[PDB]
Amino acid sequence: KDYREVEKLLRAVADGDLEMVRYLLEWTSGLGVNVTSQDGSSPLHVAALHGRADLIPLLLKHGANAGARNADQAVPLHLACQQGHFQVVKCLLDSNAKPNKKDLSGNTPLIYACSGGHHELVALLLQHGASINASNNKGNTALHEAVIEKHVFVVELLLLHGASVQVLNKRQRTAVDCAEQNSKIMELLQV
Amino acid sequence: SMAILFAVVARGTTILAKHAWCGGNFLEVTEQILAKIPSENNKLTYSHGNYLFHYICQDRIVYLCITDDDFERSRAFSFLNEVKKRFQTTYGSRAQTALPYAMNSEFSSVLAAQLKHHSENETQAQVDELKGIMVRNIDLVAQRGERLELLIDKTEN
Repeated sequence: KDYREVEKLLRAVADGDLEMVRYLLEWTSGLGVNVTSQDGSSPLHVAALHGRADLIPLLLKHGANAGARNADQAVPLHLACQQGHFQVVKCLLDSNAKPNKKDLSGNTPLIYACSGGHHELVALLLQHGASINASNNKGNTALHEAVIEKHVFVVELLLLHGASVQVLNKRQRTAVDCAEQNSKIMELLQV
Repeated sequence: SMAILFAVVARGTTILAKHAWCGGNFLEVTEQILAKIPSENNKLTYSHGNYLFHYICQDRIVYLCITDDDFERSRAFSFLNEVKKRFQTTYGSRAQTALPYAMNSEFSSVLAAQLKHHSENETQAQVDELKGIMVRNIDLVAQRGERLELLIDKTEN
């Protein structure tokens, strides 16, 4: 029930404060690189969420767990993807964070990046092995979501990398029958 | 409850201006902090109880503040860089030879306005400031020789 120390640490992580993190964890009170706020937020989550790429190698160096699940069963990759943090995503993928993990809404890192319009993350993730056609609990794919949210550049990139256009989400729609009639997006979904 | 409790500008152990918004042994603590600061340019944070003490020393002038331990260092250092910029612009080299509290009737209200402003709720400049500002513990001595704690009363002023 006393999370006050944990909160000190995560506020420092969140502010990108490496010397504070170092003091609080005593590098080179029961705190550790993998403790959790009440949420399940570990430092690695927080760092990812706030895009603190300079912290990540260090946390990982001291044993942070990149597959740690918060209360949404989200891993830190999800958050960095939700927020569009390139270097964080890169750093984690390069430290072997797994790209195909689903949280309770069935979403993936790729799907969050696409949903959020973060095109600069799509190729990177595909390279590290994200399944381009995985779907969330609504049966939407990265491509469904990019289309719904109208992120043209994302749509472009997913089609270029061969994303299926025949997946039916749970209301029997496909990427195509989610676009505008006469959208530039629609044009793209034909070629 | 503004999370920045106190601020001063000093040279050496000589305070030139100060401002607190509530009651506490700020000067007792502050005077023992000043006496530990090397006069060469440097920046540091001390962690003490539930508070943090932060300063910047530059061109011999110390820009210092005390805050609750849940106010982000970035926000603190930005407060200080802002106070400093004003101090430097307004007083220039005068601060090198100023006597005690010489700036206090003019500047404590600037300190007050900034403390308020910065205490009421982003950029990357501000978080990269923090690079290599160590966090340390500090040995502070009370009247009867025991460990001195910062003891304030938020009820006040």
